[PDB]
Amino acid sequence: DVFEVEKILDMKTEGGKVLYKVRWKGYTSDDDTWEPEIHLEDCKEVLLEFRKKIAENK
Amino acid sequence: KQTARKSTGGKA
Repeated sequence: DVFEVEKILDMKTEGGKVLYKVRWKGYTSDDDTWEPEIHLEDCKEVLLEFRKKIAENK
Repeated sequence: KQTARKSTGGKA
């Protein structure tokens, strides 16, 4: 079942696939999960915010 | 609002 995403915290690759670390709205870091990029079609804006942030810091 | 499936399983 589906939940609200507060933000994207980080990203990584494993096994040739990209995953993103999600802060779930209304929960704390103890509940943070890694999610396959495929699960995140409805997280356009939070993904972009994250990507821009990473780009800013380089 | 931003939404997604939460993974409750994973590597064992």
